[PDB]
Amino acid sequence: MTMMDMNFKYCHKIMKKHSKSFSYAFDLLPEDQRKAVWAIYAVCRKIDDSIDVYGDIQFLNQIKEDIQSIEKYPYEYHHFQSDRRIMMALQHVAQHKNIAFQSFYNLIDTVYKDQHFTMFETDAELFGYCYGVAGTVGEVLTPILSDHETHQTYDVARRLGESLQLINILRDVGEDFENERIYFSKQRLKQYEVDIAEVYQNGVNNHYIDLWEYYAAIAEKDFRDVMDQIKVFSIEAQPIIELAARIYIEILDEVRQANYTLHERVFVEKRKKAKLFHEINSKY
Repeated sequence: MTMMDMNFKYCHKIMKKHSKSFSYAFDLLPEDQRKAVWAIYAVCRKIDDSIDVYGDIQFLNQIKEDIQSIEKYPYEYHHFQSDRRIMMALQHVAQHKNIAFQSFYNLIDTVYKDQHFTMFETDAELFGYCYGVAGTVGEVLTPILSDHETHQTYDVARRLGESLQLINILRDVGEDFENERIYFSKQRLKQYEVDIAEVYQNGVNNHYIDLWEYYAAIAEKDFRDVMDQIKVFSIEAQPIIELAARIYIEILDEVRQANYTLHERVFVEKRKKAKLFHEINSKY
């Protein structure tokens, strides 16, 4: 193992610890593409968890400076201020692939803002948030999962990312509430007459279910539109991205089967992930 393999192995460990679904699917990419995905992912993860290190933007400002050093001088040695293992790996990827740095900056700006969180007044603000924390991630992965990126490739990756975030929001309603976060928009909560604290306390009901299903239908429609444009991606990545998306979509059925419970995190068993892989690998 060289020092660089060690950096990537660490990025892998962070990815697999935070998301078994994404690890499951993306670890199936050819070696050079999955290593790049591990590093990009670990960077995004570090950004998402930065504020809780001291309870300051300290660590986040450092990650940002680190990324900026890479963008400005990709072939210079840098003494990284945040997580060296991860930044050495991202710099390594950046020397071989085109990275959309502005997308990492958008993600960083979204996390900064999240320190002064206030509920979304409208669905447009919620979707803006989905772009920021996850559409951005699809953007940064785009050059890795495609032969020749076009605006379409980014469009699709972005849409997929936003759909997956909406699916996460839908799986995590109860846990997010405990952390004082509600992502459904005030517009929509009022329309459907839903009060999340009331539901967390008294259980689901038809209003809540209807509102939850209104968002799930948005996620599902966006998923199919992405599936119909799966070809923008390289041949080896197509089936992997399909598995990633299916494994994540399945979370919706899991939530339903648990009666939209707001008191536990549902999941797609590892055995079901292998079943979906069987299905997908059958058409590829």
